[PDB]
Amino acid sequence: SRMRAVLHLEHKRYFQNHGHILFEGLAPVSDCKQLEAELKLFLKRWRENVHRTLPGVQMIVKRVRLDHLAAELTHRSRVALVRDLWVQKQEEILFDDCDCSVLLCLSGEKAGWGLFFSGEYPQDVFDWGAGDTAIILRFSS
Repeated sequence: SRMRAVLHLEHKRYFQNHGHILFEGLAPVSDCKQLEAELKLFLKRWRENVHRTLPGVQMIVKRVRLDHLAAELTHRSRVALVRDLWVQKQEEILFDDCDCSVLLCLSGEKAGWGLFFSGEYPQDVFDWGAGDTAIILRFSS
C-alpha cells in the first residue's frame, strides 16, 4: 500500500514564494526504477515524449496525481501532461512555457524525488548522480 499524499498550505506558500518546490518520495521508488528499466530498453529524438510509447509515464502522473497537484500549486482548474523528456543530466532541461513542470528523478539516492517549477529549471535546487536519469514532465492548461 501507499499513503494518500496531500499538499499542505505551507507547500503552497513555498511554491508561491520561490516559484518551485522539491518533494522527497513524491512518487514510489518502485514505479520509478521500473519505468527507467523500460526506458533504457525502449532504445531499440528517442528521449522526447516517452509517454507516447510507455504507459508507465501517464500511470505515474495519474496515480501520483501530479496533474492535480500541479494544478493545485498553480491555482489552475485543470492541467494535463502535454510533453516530456527523459534526461540524463540537468543541462538537458530547456525552457518550457507550460503552466508547471515537474522533474522526477528515476534512479539513485534521490529516486522518486520530484521538483515542481515553472519557467527555467532552478539551477541549484536539485541534481542527480552521473549514473542517474530523470524525466521532465510538462503540464499545461
